[PDB]
Amino acid sequence: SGFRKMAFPSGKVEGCMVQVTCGTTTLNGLWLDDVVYCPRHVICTSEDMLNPNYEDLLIRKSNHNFLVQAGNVQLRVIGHSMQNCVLKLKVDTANPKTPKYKFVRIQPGQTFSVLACYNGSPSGVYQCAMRPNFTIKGSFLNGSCGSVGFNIDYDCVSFCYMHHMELPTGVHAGTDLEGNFYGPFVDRQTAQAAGTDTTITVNVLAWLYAAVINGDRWFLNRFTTTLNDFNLVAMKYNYEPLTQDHVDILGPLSAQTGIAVLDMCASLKELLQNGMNGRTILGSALLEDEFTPFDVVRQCSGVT
Amino acid sequence: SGFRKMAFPSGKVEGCMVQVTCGTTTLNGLWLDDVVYCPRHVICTSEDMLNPNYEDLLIRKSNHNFLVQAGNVQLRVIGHSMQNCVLKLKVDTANPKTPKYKFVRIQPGQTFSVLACYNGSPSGVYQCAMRPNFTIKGSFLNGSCGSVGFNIDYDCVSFCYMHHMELPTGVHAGTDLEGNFYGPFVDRQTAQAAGTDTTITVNVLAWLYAAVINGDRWFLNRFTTTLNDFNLVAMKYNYEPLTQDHVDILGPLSAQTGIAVLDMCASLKELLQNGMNGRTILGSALLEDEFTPFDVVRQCSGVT
Ligand SMILES: O=C(c1cc(=O)[nH]c2ccccc12)N1CCN(c2ccccc2)CC1
Ligand SMILES: O=C(c1cc(=O)[nH]c2ccccc12)N1CCN(c2ccccc2)CC1
Repeated sequence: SGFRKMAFPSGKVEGCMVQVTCGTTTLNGLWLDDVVYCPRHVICTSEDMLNPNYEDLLIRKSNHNFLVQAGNVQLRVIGHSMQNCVLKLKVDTANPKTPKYKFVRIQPGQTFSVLACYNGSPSGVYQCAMRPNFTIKGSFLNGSCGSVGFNIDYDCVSFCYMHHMELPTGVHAGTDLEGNFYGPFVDRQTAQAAGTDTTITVNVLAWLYAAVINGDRWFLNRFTTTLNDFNLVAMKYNYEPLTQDHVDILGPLSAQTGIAVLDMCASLKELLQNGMNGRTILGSALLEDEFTPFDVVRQCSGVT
Repeated sequence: SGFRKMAFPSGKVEGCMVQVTCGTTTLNGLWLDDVVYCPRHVICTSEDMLNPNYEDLLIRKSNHNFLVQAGNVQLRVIGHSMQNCVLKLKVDTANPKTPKYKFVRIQPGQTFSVLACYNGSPSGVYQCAMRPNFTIKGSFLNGSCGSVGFNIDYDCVSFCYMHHMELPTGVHAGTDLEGNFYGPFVDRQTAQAAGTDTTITVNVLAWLYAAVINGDRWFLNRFTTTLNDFNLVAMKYNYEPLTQDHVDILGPLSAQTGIAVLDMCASLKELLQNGMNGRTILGSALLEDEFTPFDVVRQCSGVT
């Protein structure tokens, strides 16, 4: 019992964090095999950050201008290439601590752990959701760039995110491990509009299921609804519309609790229309949307 | 920018998690050097859990009856002793992954990370506070016993907690690494009263300071208060009384923001008396008390 915002154990990922220095700028890198991945803005100066020509900038750079250090051992860089918004620095040594790994592009509404790093060292790990507008509500300071997001399936690490920037609005933007940004973001120190953000309805419902499993049942009511009626309420409250796929992904939680998904939707509809009324669900005075049905099932079943 | 419930990176602690089996019962253990620590209730059966004579129970047990496995290698047990509510099983092999470590007894109001484990494997890591009533609001299922709580100072792991039980009320109780329970709890399947719990006032104030640092300033007001007046309000709202020590621990955050601690107390007094009024502070619709002034400073300065 008990429901916490749980991150994945970060060990396999800590063994991949390195420090990448280029000129005066320093950020973090991911060392997997004989390649170190990092944001390409490591080759920038605080004059060209407004609009940098990364092609012309990387041309001024040689392998020896890229210092890669893992803990205390300096790594020898033998190659450099730009792939979208990331640099891949070939090192003459494979990482002995390289776990089984995949480079995946997650969807909005999906969750992952972030291992926040400064100078190649881990400072902390937290659980995040990729907001529908492709931003993350992280905790990142100067030097945090290159920090990665990931998930762990048994022994496999699925690298899904690499941190590149903080928007002036306080939210975080970054790329997948191929350098393609999530959202309309580009790597320039320019004001960038993060789209309108909605609430991940399927996650809010999964977290309602986690609350029923863990004893909080005040929100459960004598009503049911339809997908179309519930979506009228969801649209007014800036909530993502619920599809039949979402109802199918909620199947296991509905079976485990005996509460049909549309009955749960009706409880959420009254939580949206009437509020929490000063009450709490799983220690929270608001509707939590950063736990997918997979997270709720894994945490309420102890998958290692 | 951004403020998250951040746990410590769990790597050094994952390298210490083992599986301890004794009869039919299996739980987790902490392998540091040539000793594996685990809750003593591993020698119990579901008949004697009501009131077990652990001395008579451990007498029926031999070294070979204690199976210790780390990943896939079976460890050879050469000694067994009971220290309060934990067993120390001497193994003929030291843990190669033993980090620099201390066994510390934390105070209520202090925070730590929990690496939740099942069968010696890590499933997730989360940030906790030791409630003033010595319980923790964790997330633990069957097999989670032996999961440890810790903090990390550079490379040193301070083991502060070991999980033993869940109270019927949903909260978690356990011991320090010496087997002494935090609180009035004993290791029996009996209904145990967790004392009345209060809110950690000094942490709520530190989290108000974290909110000012990260841009949320709606709660700041044109008032100041006295320690004695603020404590009248704190007592009514089941909040821990604020001492001069708490005002001194809040010194650094007060200096970093230019808001005197008693001015911050006055804002908290109006948050307690008038509520949040449907607003949020750091994405939360309630007053967060699981971040100490040390956590807020470390997260708002990036200490690795
Ligand atoms: O170090 C940071 C950074 C990241 C963060 O998430 N939060 C911060 C908060 C305060 C101060 C800095 C940060 N950079 C690095 C320069 N930067 C940048 C430069 C060129 C092209 C694209 C981005 C913006 C992001
Ligand atoms: O495995 C658990 C357990 C721990 C937990 O935190 N949450 C649970 C939720 C559901 C089912 C079990 C648990 N035990 C192990 C037996 N147990 C026990 C037995 C003898 C003496 C002291 C304690 C109580 C705690």
